[PDB]
Amino acid sequence: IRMTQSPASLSASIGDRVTITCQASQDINKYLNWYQQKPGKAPRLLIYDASNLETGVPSRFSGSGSGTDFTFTISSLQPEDIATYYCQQYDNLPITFGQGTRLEIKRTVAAPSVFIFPPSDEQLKSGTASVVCLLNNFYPREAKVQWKVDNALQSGNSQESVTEQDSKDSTYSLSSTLTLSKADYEKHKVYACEVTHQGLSSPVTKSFNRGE
Amino acid sequence: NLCPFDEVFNATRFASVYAWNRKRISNCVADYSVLYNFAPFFAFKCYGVSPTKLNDLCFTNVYADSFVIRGNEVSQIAPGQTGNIADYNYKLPDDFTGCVIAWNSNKLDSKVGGNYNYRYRLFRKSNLKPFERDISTEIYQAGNKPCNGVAGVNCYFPLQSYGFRPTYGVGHQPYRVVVLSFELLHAPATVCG
Amino acid sequence: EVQLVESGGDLVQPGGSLRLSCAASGFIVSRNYMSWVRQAPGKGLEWVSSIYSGGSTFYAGSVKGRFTISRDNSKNTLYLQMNSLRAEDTAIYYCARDIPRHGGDSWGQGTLVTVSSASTKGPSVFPLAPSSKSTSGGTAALGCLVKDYFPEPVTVSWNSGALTSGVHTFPAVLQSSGLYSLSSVVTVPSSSLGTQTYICNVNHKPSNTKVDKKVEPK
Repeated sequence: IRMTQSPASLSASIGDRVTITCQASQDINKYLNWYQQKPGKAPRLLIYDASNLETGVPSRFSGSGSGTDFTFTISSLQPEDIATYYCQQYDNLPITFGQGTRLEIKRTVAAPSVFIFPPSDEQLKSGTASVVCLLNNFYPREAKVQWKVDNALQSGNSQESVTEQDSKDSTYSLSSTLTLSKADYEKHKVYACEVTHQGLSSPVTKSFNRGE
Repeated sequence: NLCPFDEVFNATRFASVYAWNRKRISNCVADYSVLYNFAPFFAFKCYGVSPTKLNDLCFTNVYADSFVIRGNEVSQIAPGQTGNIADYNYKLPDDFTGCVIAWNSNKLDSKVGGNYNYRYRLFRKSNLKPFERDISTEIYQAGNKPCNGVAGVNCYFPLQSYGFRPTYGVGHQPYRVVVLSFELLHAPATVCG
Repeated sequence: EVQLVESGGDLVQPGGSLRLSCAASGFIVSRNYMSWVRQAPGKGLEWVSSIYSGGSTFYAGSVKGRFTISRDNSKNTLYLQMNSLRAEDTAIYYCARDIPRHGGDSWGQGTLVTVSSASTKGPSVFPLAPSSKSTSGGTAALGCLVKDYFPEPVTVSWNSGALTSGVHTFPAVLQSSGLYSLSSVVTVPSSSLGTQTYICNVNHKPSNTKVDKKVEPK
């Protein structure tokens, strides 16, 4: 079955009413289960048969449907509700899941704390360097990050990794990895990592000395 | 004397799959032309005998079994199919000379509430041996506890209803099935054509 | 508790044969419906195989004749014999018991299969010693960097698991060299810097690499 879930980026504030819609290509009657997969941890079964919530669940999740189109509802959006929910049909032999609807939480902005680490002496003497500038507790995952090489625009040499949204404080962490070899490290001594956040403030300037 | 093909193909109720109602047609001229009259058989699907020849042949008895299985499962009541219906509820033998016949009995067996009187066996420890008939209410567990026959964790009622209801699609609609078989033994044949 | 340690597999060349094993707490494997889902990294879960309560086996189209399923009465251990593998089977495999209609479930934590051609190479552990520019009156941060490890997974522990507050492990990202990297940082008060000793522990299960690095502010 060509299972279809229509909301993939849906973001509501604390304590709101949202709805997920899983749609099928035939009559699956009522045999469609709703799953909840937290990051890393194994999926949980929330509404079996499309009309029965399993005991022990909190009592906010409700679902109702029949034949092709099914809907999933969330009655109270507690902060510890961030996950990806899947719809499964378990009686047609080609059991096909759905795409998932990654749910997130929305809140005000926060002032980020920026730290940067210098390369260690052992790695520098072993012919390679690693420069990492760290960004923590910022909103959102999307931000303007740039690098400056000889006062020229730099691209194709940077990488970033964003930590998954925290369940209780809803903060983000970012890291940028830069790698160079001994010949290029020994000839170039100014490096800077500058990021502009949504909160209007003075741009962050990071400076470090080699001796200390 | 003609064989009584009318209380088999017309009845006001048919056996549910767990009780599959076998019967015997014997000592009568049987022209398998009385049927082909009212069943737009979804799947007449005869195997090996073909329609015209059996007007001609003669055998000791013809065994007609009747069930009610929903549309998606009508494929399973055939030779060599595996699934809940053909493994826990009725098993056609690997070799067969017979004609499964199914008609969409939507009007008679559909209750808007549901007709909870048609049921199938969800779980059994082993696949049914060919043509076996099995009727029981015994709890099926997952845990080691005997469970004393209650509805509880690792305790379930094995039969489950088909919940047939009119506003349902073609897949979930009653489909009465009549599996005619042809038995030939060393005794003199009595059911000719 | 229905808790499953379905833990078997780590990786082989293309064309190899791996053997998974599942396991079982309240029930017996041969009495209840069970199946094996397959979650590719960053993709929707897909259904590979399923067993019934009487031995019926059903497979998926992409695994017709390469995969096998098999049920073990003696020790639970629902077995799935992966054969005729390839370079696109890399996915996390979860053991799963499905009671069909009355509703309960077990999906066990699941195991990672990354089957490829490259060779296993140990992680490169580097010290993030905190710089002297940290805030005197604020809260300082320091962490442990692990570079060029293969394959997944890698776990970073601090103070042998005694410290969970402020732990931020960044997800692995693929470098140009085909080797993975991650960065782990923690936030701790500066008062415990000179009096509590912080040590990072990188873990590599496939190669049994046990590297412990002690970190001190400079």
